[PDB]
Amino acid sequence: PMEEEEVETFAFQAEIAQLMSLIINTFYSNKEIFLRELISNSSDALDKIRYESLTDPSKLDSGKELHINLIPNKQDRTLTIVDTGIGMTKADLINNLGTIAKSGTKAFMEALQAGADISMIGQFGVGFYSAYLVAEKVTVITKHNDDEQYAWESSAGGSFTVRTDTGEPMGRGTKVILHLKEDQTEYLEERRIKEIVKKHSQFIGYPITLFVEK
Ligand SMILES: C[C@@H]1C[C@H]2O[C@@H]2/C=C\C=C\C(=O)Cc2c(Cl)c(O)cc(O)c2C(=O)O1
Repeated sequence: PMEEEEVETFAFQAEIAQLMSLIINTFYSNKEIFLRELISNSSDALDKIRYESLTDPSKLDSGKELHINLIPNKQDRTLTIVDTGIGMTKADLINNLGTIAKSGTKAFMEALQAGADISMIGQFGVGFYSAYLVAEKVTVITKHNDDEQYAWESSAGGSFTVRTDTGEPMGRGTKVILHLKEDQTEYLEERRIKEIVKKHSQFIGYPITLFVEK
């Protein structure tokens, strides 16, 4: 028999949609910083579970290992960044990834148009959206101790979907799946990934592991 699944489609907040259009429809050099930004977000999420767990070690019942895995797949043309940080409840997810104005959007767009390097994006708290420098679609899978596992996705166009996830369960954390644009396949190459992690993400305080396909 036919199966059913519930999907929730949301509109990006207006300024977030404009920031996405700017990122997507305009050339920036130095696109490589997308990875620094996502690793930074993972490192922060790992910090939040680590410190919470000091007071309450049962918060690590869903996994003690606090790390980041990078998983390129040339067949799928995806680069996946997995963390075991605090994760997001559904409400956290819709709050952090698009429905709520972010304090730094306006300010960041005026800087970028004014000629700022895209590299400045992390400082304005909208670093996630640098994913769209290199990805035509982003999927974000998340699991928080207080909620079920959810899948977020967007190909921009002003909207994103949320659903309960029917893929692999994770114990806790967030997985960002970048569906790369056809001209951005260098970010699936192990040499390039290592180069950019060395250059931008050296002082991250959790182990990071690159899985190379043989
Ligand atoms: C909300 C939680 C915890 C916050 O500390 C992280 C800081 C910024 C995160 C912003 C996001 O939008 C969600 C997020 C992204 Cl994008 C990511 O790439 C990796 C992650 O682990 C999280 C996450 O789960 O973030």
